[PDB]
Amino acid sequence: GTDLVTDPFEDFEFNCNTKYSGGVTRNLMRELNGG
Amino acid sequence: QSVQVFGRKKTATAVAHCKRGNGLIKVNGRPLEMIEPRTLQYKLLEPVLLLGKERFAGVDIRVRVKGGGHVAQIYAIRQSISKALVAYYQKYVDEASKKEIKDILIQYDRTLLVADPRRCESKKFGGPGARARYQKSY
Amino acid sequence: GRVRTKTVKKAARVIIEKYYTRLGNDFHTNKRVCEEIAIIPSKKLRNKIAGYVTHLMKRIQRGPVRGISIKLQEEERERRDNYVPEVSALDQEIIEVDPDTKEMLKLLDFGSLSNLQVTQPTVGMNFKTPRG
Amino acid sequence: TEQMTLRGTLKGHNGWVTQIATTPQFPDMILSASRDKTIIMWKLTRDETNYGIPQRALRGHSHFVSDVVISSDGQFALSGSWDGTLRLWDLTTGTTTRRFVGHTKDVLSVAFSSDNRQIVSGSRDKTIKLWNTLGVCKYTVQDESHSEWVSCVRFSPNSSNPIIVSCGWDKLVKVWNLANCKLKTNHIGHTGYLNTVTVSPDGSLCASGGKDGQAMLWDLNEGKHLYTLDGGDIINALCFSPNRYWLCAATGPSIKIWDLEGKIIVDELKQEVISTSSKAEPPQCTSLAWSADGQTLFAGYTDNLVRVWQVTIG
Amino acid sequence: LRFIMESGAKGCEVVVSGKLRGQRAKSMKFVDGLMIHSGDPVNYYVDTAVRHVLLRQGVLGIKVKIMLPWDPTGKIGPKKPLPDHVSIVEPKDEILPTTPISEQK
RNA sequence: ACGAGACUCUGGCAUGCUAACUAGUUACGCGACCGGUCGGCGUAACUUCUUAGAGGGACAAGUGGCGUU
Repeated sequence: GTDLVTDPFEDFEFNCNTKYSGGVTRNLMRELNGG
Repeated sequence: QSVQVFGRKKTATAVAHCKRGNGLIKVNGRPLEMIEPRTLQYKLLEPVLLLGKERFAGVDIRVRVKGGGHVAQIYAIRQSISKALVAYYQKYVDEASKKEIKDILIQYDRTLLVADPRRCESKKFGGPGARARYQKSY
Repeated sequence: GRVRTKTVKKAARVIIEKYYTRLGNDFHTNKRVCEEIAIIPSKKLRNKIAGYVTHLMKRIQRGPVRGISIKLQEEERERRDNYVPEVSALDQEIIEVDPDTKEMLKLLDFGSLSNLQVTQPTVGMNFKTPRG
Repeated sequence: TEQMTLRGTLKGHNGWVTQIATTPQFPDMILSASRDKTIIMWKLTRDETNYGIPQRALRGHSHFVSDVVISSDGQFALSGSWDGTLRLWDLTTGTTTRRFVGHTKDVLSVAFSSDNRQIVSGSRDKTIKLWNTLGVCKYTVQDESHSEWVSCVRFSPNSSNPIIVSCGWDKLVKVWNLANCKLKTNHIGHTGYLNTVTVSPDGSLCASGGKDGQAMLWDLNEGKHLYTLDGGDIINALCFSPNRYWLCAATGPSIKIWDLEGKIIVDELKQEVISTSSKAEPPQCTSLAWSADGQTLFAGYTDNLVRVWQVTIG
Repeated sequence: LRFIMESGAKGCEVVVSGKLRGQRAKSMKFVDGLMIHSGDPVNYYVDTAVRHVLLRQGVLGIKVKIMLPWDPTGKIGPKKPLPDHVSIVEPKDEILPTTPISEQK
């Protein structure tokens, strides 16, 4: 079987209030400005 | 051509072939107040006491009367005779005399032309009938 | 409740402000015209629109209504707003003027005016409504 | 310019008249429009007491009829309901004989040729043909047809050469003659809808009328701009002067006649019923006209009563 | 959704329900345009389909609804219009000056 | 923009239409006397009872009263 992939955007929208809020926030920030 | 709607009500019907003939006084072919169920037997005696014997010497109304239900088969004979007089007078002399005897008969009683629209209504969910519901426990 | 939904209200208003002359005061004729000059996908909705059109024309026959801007009333209002009297209402042969505005006009270098008549000032200073 | 008075009243009716018509060949019957699946006769007596008689409730029409018209003879009355059907009232059996439902599109009305040559019907697929009793495909209109719905067609009102006019509620009325049958121009600018209009027996006049009132003249030969007379609202009844060329209509209870010479009215006196209530709308009426000589007049209100007038024409 | 709308649809809605990562099952719903839900016209105006996607962690349901555009003839959409939509034919144009002077050839 | 309403099905009404050898008419009729139609069979009336379709029909439409009229 396979697994669906997640954009940092939807990841943040789903885990904004969870144990993984810090990680999703950091990954979203890395997406938006990571150069 | 041929214009024939006869009499009907609720469920029952008195097919009234209107033409020239003997036209004796008969209901279901039977005498004036002689019907076996014996309940609503006066409804036809009333008008024929006003005009006279000459008027019904040429109006043969041959009626096929079928249907169970008193309020249907009765109250359809009055409709049938109203339409018989209406058609006879409209076709023969003028609609003013039909206007007059229809006026007396229909303003006499409303319920010839109007039937009861009430009929058994549908059964629904979770209940023994249309509105009743099954007993609700807690 | 026989309150007409805004669908029939808007449809009737558009019909009547576009086809004012064809409609009348009779429900049957309004219904027929609504059949002719509109696509109403329901017979019940057509009858509702025709009835509200009849009601609206009964409203209009006794005066203007705000939602409908039919052409005859607009033309009437335009012709009325262009009315001018035979003589101006400012063409007063005699103009009542108080001593204070007379003094102002004298200071404004208008003291030779003859159309003005000075009126005696009020004898009391009662102009405020009592408090309470 | 006449003198008229309502010398009395009658009672008993349910259908009220819309269009006046007859045929000179067999005028022994006169029709009247109705809604209760019926078309109603009148009768003639021409005395003081009798001014209108109910004889028969001619039930059997599939709907109510747009306009009333008879054949050249009075042996076939051609009634066209507001759906496309055709009904021919005949006295051979005392009732309607032939009923035609064969038009795929909703025809407004029907017509009969004076010489029984061309049958014309109003189809709504924008295709109009010309039928005949002999079995020859006469003519069809194929390109640059009407942009709206055709209602009825008319011909010469007397014994003369039949000339075609196609008149419709679509404000587009056309006139052609079987000799030329050519179209000069096609332009717009009509300000109202024409119920009906007759053509001159010598093919030189075809009146007009509209809500704006600029009733402009037509001529058979071309579409030249001659004049635009004045007028009232949409016409719902029309009778031509049998002896001259005039015009007439009625903006409700009141009647209005326009004469192409004087254009003025002589003395118009009217009688109207009154009531105590002021906010109550009185009963209305549609229009009036003379039948063939002008000795009796008919009218009826929306209050389910009928009235008849006596006129002195002179 | 973008493809649905450039294809001409009057509106569309895609709802994706199931495991969207994590123990819990989330459901997202993207609705763009207009769409009805109630009455008879849903039978011939809204066309919907449900599919199951088998992933390594579970099943994901995708529900797609497309509200067809009104189309007389051609059978791309429905024939009859929405019953609450009343269309008005424009009365014939009338542009006449004070004096009727027509242009003729 | 959804929902409500509209809408779909369902009743309640057509002396109008479309017409039915499967249920319902028939006096160029036999299965009747001392001028009342008489059931396996007797069915050039485009049908009223039955069936079902194309439509019609109702809109707070009319009137009176209350209400920003």
